[PDB]
Amino acid sequence: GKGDRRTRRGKIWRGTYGKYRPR
Amino acid sequence: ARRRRAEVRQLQPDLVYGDVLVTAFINKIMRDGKKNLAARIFYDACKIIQEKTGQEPLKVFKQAVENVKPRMEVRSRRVGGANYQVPMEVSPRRQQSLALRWLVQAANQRPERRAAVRIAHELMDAAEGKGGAVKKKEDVERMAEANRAYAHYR
Amino acid sequence: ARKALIEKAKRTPKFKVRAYTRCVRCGRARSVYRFFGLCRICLRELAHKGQLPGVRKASW
Amino acid sequence: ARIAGVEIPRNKRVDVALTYIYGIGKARAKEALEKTGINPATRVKDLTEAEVVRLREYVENTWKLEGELRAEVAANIKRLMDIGCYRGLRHRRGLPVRGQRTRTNARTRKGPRKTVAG
Amino acid sequence: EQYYGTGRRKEAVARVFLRPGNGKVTVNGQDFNEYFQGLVRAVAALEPLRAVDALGHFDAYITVRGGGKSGQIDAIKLGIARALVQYNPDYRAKLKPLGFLTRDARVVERKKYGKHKARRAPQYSKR
Amino acid sequence: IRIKLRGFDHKTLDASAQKIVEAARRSGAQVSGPIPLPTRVRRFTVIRGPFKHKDSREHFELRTHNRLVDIINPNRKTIEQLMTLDLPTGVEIEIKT
Amino acid sequence: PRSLKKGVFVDDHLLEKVLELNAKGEKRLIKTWSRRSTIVPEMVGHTIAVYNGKQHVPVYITENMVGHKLGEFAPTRTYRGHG
RNA sequence: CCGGGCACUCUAACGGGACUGCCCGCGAAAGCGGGAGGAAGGAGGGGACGACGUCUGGUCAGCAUGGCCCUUACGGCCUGGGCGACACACGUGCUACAAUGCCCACUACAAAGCGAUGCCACCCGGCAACGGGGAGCUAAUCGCAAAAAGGUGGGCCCAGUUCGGAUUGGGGUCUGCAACCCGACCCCAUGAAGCCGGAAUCGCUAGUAAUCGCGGAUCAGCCAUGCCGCGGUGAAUACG
Ligand SMILES: [Mg+2]
Ligand SMILES: [Mg+2]
Ligand SMILES: [Mg+2]
Ligand SMILES: [Mg+2]
Ligand SMILES: [Mg+2]
Ligand SMILES: [Mg+2]
Ligand SMILES: [Mg+2]
Ligand SMILES: [Mg+2]
Ligand SMILES: [Mg+2]
Ligand SMILES: [Mg+2]
Ligand SMILES: [Mg+2]
Ligand SMILES: [Mg+2]
Ligand SMILES: [Mg+2]
Ligand SMILES: [Mg+2]
Ligand SMILES: [Mg+2]
Ligand SMILES: [Mg+2]
Ligand SMILES: [Mg+2]
Ligand SMILES: [Mg+2]
Ligand SMILES: [Mg+2]
Ligand SMILES: [Mg+2]
Ligand SMILES: [Mg+2]
Ligand SMILES: [Mg+2]
Ligand SMILES: [Mg+2]
Ligand SMILES: [Mg+2]
Ligand SMILES: [Zn+2]
Repeated sequence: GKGDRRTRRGKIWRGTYGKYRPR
Repeated sequence: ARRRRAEVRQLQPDLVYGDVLVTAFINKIMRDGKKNLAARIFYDACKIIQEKTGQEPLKVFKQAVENVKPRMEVRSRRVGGANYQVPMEVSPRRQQSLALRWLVQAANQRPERRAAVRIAHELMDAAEGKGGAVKKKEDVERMAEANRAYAHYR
Repeated sequence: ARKALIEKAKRTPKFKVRAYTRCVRCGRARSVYRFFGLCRICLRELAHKGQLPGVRKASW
Repeated sequence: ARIAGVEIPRNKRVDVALTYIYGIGKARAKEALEKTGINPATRVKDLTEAEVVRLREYVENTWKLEGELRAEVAANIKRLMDIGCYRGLRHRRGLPVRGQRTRTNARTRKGPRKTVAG
Repeated sequence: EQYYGTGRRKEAVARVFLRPGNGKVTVNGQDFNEYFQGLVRAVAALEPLRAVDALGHFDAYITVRGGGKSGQIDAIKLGIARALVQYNPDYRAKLKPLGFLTRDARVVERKKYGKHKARRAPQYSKR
Repeated sequence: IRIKLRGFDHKTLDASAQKIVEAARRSGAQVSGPIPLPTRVRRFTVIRGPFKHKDSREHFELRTHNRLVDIINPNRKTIEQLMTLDLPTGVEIEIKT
Repeated sequence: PRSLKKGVFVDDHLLEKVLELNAKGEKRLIKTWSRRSTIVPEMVGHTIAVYNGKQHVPVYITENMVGHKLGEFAPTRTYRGHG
């Protein structure tokens, strides 16, 4: 869900980028 | 409301059959504003209805709603030191509302993995004589019949 | 500890992170707006007196 | 004892089954499949013995796993506890170590509620 | 040659041009079934073209911007109805009783201080 | 040559823009009309009371209105005449090219 | 933590103390307030009195406590228990 | 992108438009019911706006101010700590307990805002946070900026699971003189409770509830899941 930093949804919720939510 | 009577909302007839009953059923299926998903669930159910019991899906749907509709219902009311289930009639608008709500709830109680098959199976179950919704309607009408002594307490 | 705090905030600190904003009117350290340099209370007071140019009550 | 002394479940894909090993996550369950030439889409029950032996050898040679990893973690916690570190002190009392609040919450560490007379 | 309509709905604005043609309809340079792909209500925009029998007699060029796909669909419907009533005054009948030529002024309500939303109030508890 | 004029109050800004447009036609240079740019609105929200009453708020806004004027031809006779005009103090101007 | 492009931080007033000790009779009792200062391998063997905000706690440095900070070895809150 | 045009959308100033204004009925009248026309119909929808007074209501810690009290200290400076404690109790929230779902790839559609010790395009290096070059923009010009739910395709197949993401170990980035007490973020590993919640209790009548994302103030950085706003999708019911 939104509480997991290792997913697209979780990175979107935290407003950050990384391997799972690239820019 | 205290002042006046609530004005009923006129739904828009659905863009496949021009039937407002279909629109109301979709609105009962929908949650969280996901209207497209609800419409697709209903149309997949219609396709499955087309496969098994190959009559008109609209006919099966209307027959299910007619079978689930209740004519009597009990309302609670405290008089003196006791609460009474007063049996009362149901207006046709509330008949439709109850039928749709019960159909959707009973369909969601079924254990089938996908929702589109749950709705279709419940619809063709209520079409003939069976289903959870028909059982609920029978329970409600039996409760209203078993309280005919208090019909004066309304 | 009010006057000394105001003057100390008006002074240059050894480190750049020790500088903080205060209200130029009443000396408040909380809720100080950068655009005006004033705290919310002083901002409301001055805006109600027409002494803030272009500033008006908002309603939409 | 199939891989690293553990039995990865059948009827599941190899990448999903690999994560059942202590020390192996989804990222490593993809790395161990992109370095042994084995399709992640296949089930564990359908694997050539060469694939199984090569995967086992590569996994047990690449990453510290299972009991050895547990020993490493426990040794690190003992090192923190012995030297009198602040994290060691909070490890002694079973309290949150990463600076969380303890007036409320902190139930994963402290366990069930122990209501007293107020 | 052309016939123009303007349709506004819920932050969405649609410009509709009608020409004589086989019936080809194009929204923002793409196709109708491609722009509103997988949207069941997308046929509703061409309701005014069905009450008046010129469903396959008008080529329509539509540019939409703002709002969302459903708001754009209703903006398209309003613009098409306005263009059709501009084609001749006699098209007002069969469109007015169905309300195809009235603006729907239902906008999102502004958030107010003290509420989580426009009307959703914080959870209350005495004591 | 492009003249951008901004102001807090729209009435005096509009009067200045109309004055510029009217005066620019004394020696006509194909004057381009005063066009309005999107008003920029800054909002501030404050607690009404000095202490503890969070649920009561007051909204204030400060708006910047912007207008643009263009002259196609230079019109030096009309350009040097634009040096000493009637400019309200609330209107801030900027000439450029 | 601190970035490795930057060096490990020492206040340079306690580093001078241990460095001056290392060539001038290298064992004594130093009192310091730099709880943020990182322990260095040169500091091993010294007993440093680190402020906890109320008192100087003597800490004897060893090898397995080199990368930490001094403040982690002077607890600042006294708890015991409830009751 | 250009020439060109202001048709259209839009931008922002000025105006019109809706007033029971008309027709039928009811009634002394005020008015009530129905209809036509109109974008809009009976206060069109939402704000700003809070009477005489009440509560010995709140604020001497925003400010101001009567009296009382301190005057090498109840004043002032610095370092470090505390406001972040923790057998427990309560309020307000966030994330879930799954298939009307979760994950992965591609592909659409907004509004209102902010930006010169600033916003940062693009290119290069690292899985990444980010770093190194380096345009454009004092900004309807350039940037933040990716909208997300959605649509298409595939994977998972009823499990404490490809549900859920707490806790902990390790490796790092950035801000800051300085992240131990006590920051945020990235990556690897760990993968807790939780199977829809007792007595009870809360919000909401329509573009509302529900659900999805976006911006701003404070601000070096941020413990924001808060607050103030913005738009997308969009119900059910009101007998009484
Ligand atoms: Mg009411
Ligand atoms: Mg003091
Ligand atoms: Mg600061
Ligand atoms: Mg400040
Ligand atoms: Mg594992
Ligand atoms: Mg909203
Ligand atoms: Mg014009
Ligand atoms: Mg009192
Ligand atoms: Mg008090
Ligand atoms: Mg005072
Ligand atoms: Mg006083
Ligand atoms: Mg506090
Ligand atoms: Mg704490
Ligand atoms: Mg509360
Ligand atoms: Mg709660
Ligand atoms: Mg949360
Ligand atoms: Mg899992
Ligand atoms: Mg998960
Ligand atoms: Mg810290
Ligand atoms: Mg359990
Ligand atoms: Mg389960
Ligand atoms: Mg309660
Ligand atoms: Mg109401
Ligand atoms: Mg919260
Ligand atoms: Zn002030």
